[PDB]
Amino acid sequence: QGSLELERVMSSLLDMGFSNAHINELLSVRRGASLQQLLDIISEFILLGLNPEPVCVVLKKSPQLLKLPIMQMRKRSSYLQKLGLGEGKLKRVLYCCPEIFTMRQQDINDTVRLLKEKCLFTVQQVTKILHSCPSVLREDLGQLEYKFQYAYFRMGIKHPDIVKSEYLQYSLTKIKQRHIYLERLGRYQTPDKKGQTQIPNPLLKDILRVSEAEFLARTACTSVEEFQVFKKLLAREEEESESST
Amino acid sequence: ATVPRRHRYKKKWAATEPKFPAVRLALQNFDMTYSVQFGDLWPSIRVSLLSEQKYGALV
Amino acid sequence: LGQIYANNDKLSKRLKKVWKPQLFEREFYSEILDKKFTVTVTMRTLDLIDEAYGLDFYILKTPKEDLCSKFGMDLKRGMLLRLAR
Amino acid sequence: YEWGVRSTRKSEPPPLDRVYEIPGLEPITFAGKMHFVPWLARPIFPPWDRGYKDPRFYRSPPLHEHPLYKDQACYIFHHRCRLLEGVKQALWLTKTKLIEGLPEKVLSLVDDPRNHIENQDECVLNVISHARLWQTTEEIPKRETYCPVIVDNLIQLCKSQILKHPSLARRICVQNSTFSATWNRESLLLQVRGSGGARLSTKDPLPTIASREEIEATKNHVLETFYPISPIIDLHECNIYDVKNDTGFQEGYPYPYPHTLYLLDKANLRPHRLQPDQLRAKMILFAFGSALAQARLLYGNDAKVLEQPVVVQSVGTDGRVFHFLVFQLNTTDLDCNEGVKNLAWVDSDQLLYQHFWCLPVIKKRVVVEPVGPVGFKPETFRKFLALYLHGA
Amino acid sequence: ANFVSWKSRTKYTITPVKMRKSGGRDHTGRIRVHGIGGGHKQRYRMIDFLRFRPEETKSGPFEEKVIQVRYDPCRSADIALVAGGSRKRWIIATENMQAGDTILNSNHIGRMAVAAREGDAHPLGALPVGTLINNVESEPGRGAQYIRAAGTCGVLLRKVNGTAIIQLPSKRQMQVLETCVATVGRVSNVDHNKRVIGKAGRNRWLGKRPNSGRWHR
RNA sequence: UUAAUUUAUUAAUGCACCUGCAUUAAAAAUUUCGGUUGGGGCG
Ligand SMILES: [Mg+2]
Ligand SMILES: [Mg+2]
Ligand SMILES: [Mg+2]
Repeated sequence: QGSLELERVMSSLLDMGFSNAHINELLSVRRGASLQQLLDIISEFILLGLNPEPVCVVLKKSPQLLKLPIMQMRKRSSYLQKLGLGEGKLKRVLYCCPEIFTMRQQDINDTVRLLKEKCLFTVQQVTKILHSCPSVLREDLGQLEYKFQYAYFRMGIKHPDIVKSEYLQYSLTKIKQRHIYLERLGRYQTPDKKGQTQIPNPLLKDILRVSEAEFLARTACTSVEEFQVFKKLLAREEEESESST
Repeated sequence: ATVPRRHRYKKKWAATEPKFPAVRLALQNFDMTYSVQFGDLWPSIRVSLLSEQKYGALV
Repeated sequence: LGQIYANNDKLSKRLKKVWKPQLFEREFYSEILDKKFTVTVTMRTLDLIDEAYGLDFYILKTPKEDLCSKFGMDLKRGMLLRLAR
Repeated sequence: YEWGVRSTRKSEPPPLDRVYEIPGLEPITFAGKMHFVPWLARPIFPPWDRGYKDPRFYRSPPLHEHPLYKDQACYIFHHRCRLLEGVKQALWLTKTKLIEGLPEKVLSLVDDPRNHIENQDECVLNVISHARLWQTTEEIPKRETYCPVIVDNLIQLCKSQILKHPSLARRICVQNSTFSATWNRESLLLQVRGSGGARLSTKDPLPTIASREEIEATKNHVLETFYPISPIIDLHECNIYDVKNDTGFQEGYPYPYPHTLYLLDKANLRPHRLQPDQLRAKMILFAFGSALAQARLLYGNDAKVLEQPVVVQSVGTDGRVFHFLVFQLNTTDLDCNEGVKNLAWVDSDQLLYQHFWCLPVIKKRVVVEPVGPVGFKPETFRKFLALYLHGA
Repeated sequence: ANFVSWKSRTKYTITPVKMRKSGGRDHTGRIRVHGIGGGHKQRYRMIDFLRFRPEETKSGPFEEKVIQVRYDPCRSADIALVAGGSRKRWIIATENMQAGDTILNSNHIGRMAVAAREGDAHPLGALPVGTLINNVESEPGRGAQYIRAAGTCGVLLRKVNGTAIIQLPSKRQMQVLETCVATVGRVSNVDHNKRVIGKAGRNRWLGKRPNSGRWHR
């Protein structure tokens, strides 16, 4: 019965969409787990709009993902498909942070509730947030509401421009340095009760989207040494004000 | 309705004739005049004139 | 049916408050009436059975006010009239 | 999906008092004080049965304890059943064959010029104008009032050739008599219960039209089957029934034979009327029903093929359109779907007049349609004479 | 509490039953819903949404024909008379569903896909991998709750390991066991969204009432 | 209302529902709006 047990799973997986070797490449992954346990795992992935090619990318990265049991995973699958992450939108969630199916429900629910009500995003706006930046779920809850309202009040950019420009995937370490500096240059300026004073605010391509190597030539381009004091001057400004106030 | 926690002063800033503020009335009267005699050197000094002062020792 | 304060000190706003018992529904067996009952029961009644070492015991050991229930006091009539005859 | 919501269903009983769950004692209730008391125990009352029997408060037994709850389901036709497939459904459950148009012998009786009433074009127009314009005090009569007037006044015109034909005095037109007939088809039992108006009765048999070679010629014709409609649709399913054959009369009744059946659509509403496709289906069933009432009387309750067959015709109407049918009954072994079969000659959509303007129409002061019938067809009255003179 | 409802029949007939409209009120007489009340009178046709409802004695696959397809006042679709055997029904109609068309029911899951004609009722399991379904259940045996408005349809997408996810008109993929009966072929009244009602009186004939006059922020 | 005092009440979770204590919101409840220049070209 043990030899035939491999055959019927290989019969069902061949209809599912794998190859001869890629099924036999999954035999090195099953550490601890059984074969009946395996077939309920793989099906519940492919049922949520997964192709059989990206599914080995997450499982070879995360070999602990198979020990998750049967009944909690179907409740996890239903809550995420309520949120509209199914059919290929779950692929970018699974590769960058593989621990989604095992981490707890309430931290997903406290995150979506803070976005939907406290930040007043719409249902398609939360779904576009969750597809683009899945790093929002590993971030502390009080820090998430701060980085929205810093965009909402000090940066002033409205709801659709936060969601489209992938705003929530940058840290508060990075974003305080590149905002207050460009604010105090007289190159950025916050919008008014209606909007602005005289100058156009730059786009977030020129503010946030360039990396550390490409920052010094494209965004700053005034003096290389000039920002480095203000990297640490704002850091001391961060330290004393958090303790005293 | 979205309400702040800490950054309360940085919302609903008024335009010309702003009624309330004390310290940005010094700010808005520095934009025009120092843009004439300094050129593209007004951005360099404003970050220094709002961040922090370096002190010295008088032994 | 009583009243409280806000944050455990007198100088705050006064609020009303209803404390209710936690209601379990457990299944018991009466050795004297030989039927099982479906009964709304609390924590301290269950503890009052064990501290009396029996449920036929407890209905005959308490006066009226200690159980204070029309069904349980009918159980006191119903069980003890079984004993009377 | 269950029909009927909880708030409109029967209310559930209140949960029982816990006095009942102790077997030691008897409950203390308000059985003594003969009124409700909220602070006494809820009594159980015995099932109370009416000791006597009353006419205006009689309760029937349920439908498993009647004297005749036989397990085999019968299917009964009356004046209210409206068939789905129409004539094609009525053809199968009668086992009769459809021949379009009245036969040659019927239409030959009106061909002779002496067999015409005086002013056969004018006196019909006076019967139409009397019933639909001149009858009541009201301006316009509804269909529940002029429809019983047209045919029973047209009977009076067809009856006035009695001086010419003294055999016309052998007929009466009894109203409100109820016939019934039963037959079996492949398995199941089927019944007609003919409750209608104005059957016209003669004491002579009507002569057979189709020869026995024609009846032998009916073996080759197959009854046209239709599926997914079963041929039982829109008949009253009744599990409580008496298998009976009734001619509508007892023994020793003068005029024992029907001559023509005057069916009607007497409803004022078109949804409450019968369609012409459905009205001809009731023509098949009542004419077969009055004919099978005598096959079960004159020949007994045996399945055979009749040596001297019986023929009963019928006249159907709406008030504006007329339908004509002659039914020839010639077989009784109806359990088998093969062999010989009956034949009927029908007539579809045969209208007396197109429209009656009961009030003048005005279009810029000049009338375009005056009072009286519009589109009157005198040909239909010849056919309504030709059925009235058949066999006489 | 003098709101005994007109929903009181416990026995299915095809005949139009008189509907007692509410006007937005509930059983306490309070308004919960604003903007309905008045309109042309309507009668209710009890539409049978469990299309696989097995007849008496007989069971298994069995099969139906269409009598008439008339407009439903209490719906946004076009209902049809459908009679099988000695029972006649009220069902919702598909797009090319004329009077006298050939339709079928089944409850068998084959080892090969089943070709759909234009209007048949079948389980979701014995259907193509990308076919265009209609009225669907949610937990096998309930009836049709889901999509029936006018031309609203979805696709079966993928079927993995005894489960078929269907697609609602709103992109909200959901999990259905592959033995729920479902009508196949696009629902009638495909040009209901292209309707322009013209007057203000058309949606006061329909039953709707004007909105309030507070300017909200 | 972004005034003060509150969260009993509804809505969520915390150590299937219920119940007992907490957290975040929604709905609200209660109470007040000093004095001296009021038209000011807005301390
Ligand atoms: Mg409106
Ligand atoms: Mg408005
Ligand atoms: Mg004063």
